[PDB]
Amino acid sequence: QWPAPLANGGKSWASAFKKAKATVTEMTVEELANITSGVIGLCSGVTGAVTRLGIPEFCLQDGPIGPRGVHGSSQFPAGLTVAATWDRTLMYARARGMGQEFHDQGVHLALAPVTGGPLGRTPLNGRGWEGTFADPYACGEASYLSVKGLTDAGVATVSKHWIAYEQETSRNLYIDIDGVSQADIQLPISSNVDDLTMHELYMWSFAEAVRAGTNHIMCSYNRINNTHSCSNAKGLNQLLKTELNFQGGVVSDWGGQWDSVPAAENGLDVAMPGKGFLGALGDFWGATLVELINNGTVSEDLVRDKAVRILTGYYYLGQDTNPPPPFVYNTIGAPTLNATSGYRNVRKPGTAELI
Amino acid sequence: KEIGSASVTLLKNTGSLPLKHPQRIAVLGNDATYNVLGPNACGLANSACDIDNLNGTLTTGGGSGSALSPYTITPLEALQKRAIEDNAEIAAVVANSNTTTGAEDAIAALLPDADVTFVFLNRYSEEGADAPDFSLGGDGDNLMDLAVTYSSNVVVVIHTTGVVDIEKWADNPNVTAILVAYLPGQEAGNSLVPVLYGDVAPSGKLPWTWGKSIDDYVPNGVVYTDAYSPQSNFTEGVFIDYRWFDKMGITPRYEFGFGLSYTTFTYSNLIVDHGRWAKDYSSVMETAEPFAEWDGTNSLYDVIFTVFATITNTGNLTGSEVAQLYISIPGDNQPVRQLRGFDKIKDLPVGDSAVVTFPIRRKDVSSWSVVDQLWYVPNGDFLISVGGSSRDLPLNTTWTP
Ligand SMILES: *[C@@H]1O[C@H](CO)[C@@H](O[C@@H]2O[C@H](CO)[C@@H](O[C@@H]3O[C@H](CO)[C@@H](O)[C@H](O[C@H]4O[C@H](CO)[C@@H](O)[C@H](O)[C@@H]4O[C@H]4O[C@H](CO)[C@@H](O)[C@H](O)[C@@H]4O)[C@@H]3O)[C@H](O)[C@H]2NC(C)=O)[C@H](O)[C@H]1NC(C)=O
Ligand SMILES: CC(=O)O[C@@]12CO[C@@H]1C[C@H](O)[C@@]1(C)C(=O)[C@H](O)C3=C(C)[C@@H](OC(=O)[C@H](O)[C@@H](NC(=O)c4ccccc4)c4ccccc4)C[C@@](O)([C@@H](OC(=O)c4ccccc4)[C@H]21)C3(C)C
Ligand SMILES: *[C@@H]1O[C@H](CO)[C@@H](O[C@@H]2O[C@H](CO)[C@@H](O[C@H]3O[C@H](CO)[C@@H](O)[C@H](O)[C@@H]3O)[C@H](O)[C@H]2NC(C)=O)[C@H](O)[C@H]1NC(C)=O
Ligand SMILES: *[C@@H]1O[C@H](CO)[C@@H](O[C@@H]2O[C@H](CO)[C@@H](O)[C@H](O)[C@H]2NC(C)=O)[C@H](O)[C@H]1NC(C)=O
Ligand SMILES: OC[C@H]1O[C@@H](O[C@@H]2[C@H](O)[C@@H](O)O[C@H](CO)[C@H]2O)[C@@H](O)[C@@H](O)[C@@H]1O
Ligand SMILES: *[C@@H]1O[C@H](CO)[C@@H](O)[C@H](O)[C@H]1NC(C)=O
Ligand SMILES: *[C@@H]1O[C@H](CO)[C@@H](O)[C@H](O)[C@H]1NC(C)=O
Ligand SMILES: *[C@@H]1O[C@H](CO)[C@@H](O)[C@H](O)[C@H]1NC(C)=O
Ligand SMILES: *[C@@H]1O[C@H](CO)[C@@H](O)[C@H](O)[C@H]1NC(C)=O
Ligand SMILES: *[C@@H]1O[C@H](CO)[C@@H](O)[C@H](O)[C@H]1NC(C)=O
Repeated sequence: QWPAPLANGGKSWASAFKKAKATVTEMTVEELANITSGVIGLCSGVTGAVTRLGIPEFCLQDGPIGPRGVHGSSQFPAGLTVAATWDRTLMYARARGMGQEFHDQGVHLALAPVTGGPLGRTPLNGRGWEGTFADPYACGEASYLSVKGLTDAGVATVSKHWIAYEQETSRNLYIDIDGVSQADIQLPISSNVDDLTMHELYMWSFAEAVRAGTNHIMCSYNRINNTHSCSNAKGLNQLLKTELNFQGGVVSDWGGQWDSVPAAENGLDVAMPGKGFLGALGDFWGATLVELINNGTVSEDLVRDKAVRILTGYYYLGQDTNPPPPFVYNTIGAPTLNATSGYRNVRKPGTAELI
Repeated sequence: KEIGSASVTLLKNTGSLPLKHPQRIAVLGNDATYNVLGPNACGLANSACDIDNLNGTLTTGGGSGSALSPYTITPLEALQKRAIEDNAEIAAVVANSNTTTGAEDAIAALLPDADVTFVFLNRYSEEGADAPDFSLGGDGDNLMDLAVTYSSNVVVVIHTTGVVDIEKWADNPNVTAILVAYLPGQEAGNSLVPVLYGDVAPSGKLPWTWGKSIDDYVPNGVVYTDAYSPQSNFTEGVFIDYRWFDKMGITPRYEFGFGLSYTTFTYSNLIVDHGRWAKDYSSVMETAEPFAEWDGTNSLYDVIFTVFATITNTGNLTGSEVAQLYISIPGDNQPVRQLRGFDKIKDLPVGDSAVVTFPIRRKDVSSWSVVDQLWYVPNGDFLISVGGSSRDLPLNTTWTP
């Protein structure tokens, strides 16, 4: 079908890749499943530590205007708003500023920016404002610069949402809350997209995102030609990881992962949110992935590539020798998470006037 | 603005004022922001808005003694200016807390993490009717109940046309400070915040008595009757406000001429100077008021003597002090004391002293002869008392002409 091309570190991540491979090489099957699946904590998502090799939990945090659910930060204008400036300098400085606030709040991975999913097939898209232009060229430019800003600030990006994620209606994220299951109720809207259109319109901004060095990409809730984005082999293994030569990790949207084995085989590298959100949003790896490896269904080396893709960003942005500070706010919310919040003021002179 | 800053009166302060540089500030009450319909929505007489309308900061009263506003400087906007300077956050719930969906939820969530919570209360009244009691306007009773539930550092600020009932909470340890600021006109917010943040210590004192209860005031204050010829008899006589309170032995909440500072003043060196007299030559028009000691040259308003005292800032901060002088005129059924002088010292440095001076005119020490139909100076022992309020008078002397 479409096999999983191994990470090699690409142009800029060469040394980071090699530190990643080295670390992954030392990891037990449990450790591999610990880092490739979400655990419980204060951030939108959290990767399990590899505590024996001193790899810590990574804080994944919303969102594309800056860290969400924190005090002591600034509320930046939306992507829609910078787009309207048609000013590359502002697009970059916006992201750079968002970036320092993410770093200084303690975020390893910013669940941002929005780089062409949604792009704007419908002017009614409920979350269209999070993107930029209704145009691949201009969106590509803003996406490039948005990615660079955040990464220059020392925070790994997760560009979102790959791909063809053009309506909120019946995205139908995976949720098995109460007795009921979305999987029984209704499958996600299937974006059915020819190959010219995928190439010339939707992939264009993501290509720019990859070129800018986005460390990760988030696969979307919709299905493409009736396969989930997060387990679409053509989309992740071929279009993204081969043609766009993407060297980083594919993070599930929160409930965008619907299965265990196809996901592992067809491009997904991180299961989010895992144990977070009471497990309500699916929890298909973790202990399940351990079992699948130990019984020969899934190759350990397949999962080592996932862990390598995750650690590449860690090492490239220097989070190993320059760790972000502790994240201090409960952004999940009680009663889902009963944790107290600290306080940290992260607002810096210059930010208000940039805004 | 300077009128607002000189007027606003500090009734309670357990340690929370002045503010240093709080990082998380919570604000409660539509009094903190604009009239939702506009500052002049209520019309030519500030009385045409609906009874439940959120009128915003109470800057003037209702009726013929109101006036239009070019703008209102809301407490919130002024508090915000200051928060931004301190690189802090500030959030206000300004809806009706009882009737607005989620208001109560919002307050419950906002307040526990605030370093300080302001609650702005108001009590509108007007020409054409009397207040039916000491009742807070709109949702103020509710605001206060919620505020003390979720915060241990409530600072209450009252915009009112008169005394209001705050008995429920005034002794709540969670209410760390209480201020009234009356009707401050357009510069409402920027007159107040300097005081709160301690740029200028509060210097204003109550121009009437704050009784614990409407039942402690002159009986039959308002008479209600359908009677074709309604009747109020002033059987209390000269005994209104603190005169009544003083004679009946009633402790109020906050006495006439009371108001705290951010520093303390020690009174000393009482002096009555019989040689410091002068003839009234300045007043524009003269009365034909009759009096005993008249001799065709002199006046009721000649200053007969003059009295002096010394205040010393014994605190830790600069502050202004309104010195009061009261006199006990002897006679039968004569008030326990009557205010016959005040002198406000401006911005007295720590450790520094200043002399307070009070010109006592003749009329200031006279009674009306009901029988002889003239003003006359009684004989007896006149008490002279000087101090900070109508019940804080550390210096007395006696005079007998
Ligand atoms: C969603 O569904 C849509 C609709 O079906 C999908 O769009 C189809 O996408 C496929 C590609 O995945 C595309 O395939 C081609 O059709 C061409 C003719 O129209 C073929 O010529 C072409 O074949 C070449 O490519 C293959 C893949 O590399 C080779 O295996 C094959 O040998 C051919 O290549 C040789 O020859 C050419 C010279 O002719 C040379 O340049 C090459 O290098 C090589 O030597 C494709 O097979 C369909 O045409 C698309 N259909 C439409 C209507 O667009 C879409 O892919 C789906 N999306 C997802 C996410 O699944
Ligand atoms: C009745 C009255 O007090 O009138 C005056 C007009 O000069 C009076 C003095 C007063 O200072 C003045 C200007 C005010 O500023 C008041 O704040 C003021 C009032 C106290 C108010 O008064 C009332 O509402 C009256 O009691 C009321 N009267 C009655 O309905 C009434 C009927 C039978 C017996 C007793 C009373 C009234 C309402 C509306 C229009 C006319 C009369 C009217 C009035 O419109 C205002 O009155 C008018 O504008 C007005 C009055 C009569 C005819 C036309 C206009 C009011 C305002 C501005 C609201
Ligand atoms: C906002 O300002 C309003 C004035 O524009 C104010 O409305 C007025 O409130 C008084 C009470 O203070 C009402 O007084 C009268 O109430 C009835 C009238 O039927 C009588 O029994 C009383 O004797 C008394 O005269 C006024 O009627 C009322 N004006 C109108 C037009 O409704 C609001 O109360 C203010 N809002 C708040 C929350 O304080
Ligand atoms: C798999 O990941 C989980 C999630 O982080 C790990 O446990 C935490 O380990 C950190 C140190 O890295 C401790 O500070 C926490 O107390 C642990 N949390 C909990 C919930 O116990 C776990 O250690 C990982 N296991 C392995 C084998 O590495
Ligand atoms: O909770 C979301 C709100 O949705 C409102 O409705 C949307 C429309 O019916 C339509 O566009 O479909 C989407 C789902 O695909 C609906 O969310 C309405 O239902 C409100 O109740 C909700 O507040
Ligand atoms: C391997 O484990 C998975 C999950 O525990 C299970 O679904 C699968 O059937 C197992 N296969 C074998 C061959 O034991
Ligand atoms: C051998 O093939 C089976 C599927 O037929 C697969 O489960 C197993 O992992 C494969 N081993 C390899 C190639 O790693
Ligand atoms: C948090 O607390 C609530 C109420 O105290 C409780 O019902 C809930 O189960 C707790 N949440 C978790 C995830 O333990
Ligand atoms: C004071 O506020 C605290 C919350 O800070 C609350 O728990 C307590 O009940 C309040 N006490 C009084 C006397 O209102
Ligand atoms: C109060 O006025 C009424 C009305 O004339 C009178 O009958 C009553 O005796 C008066 N009481 C006084 C002056 O105390």
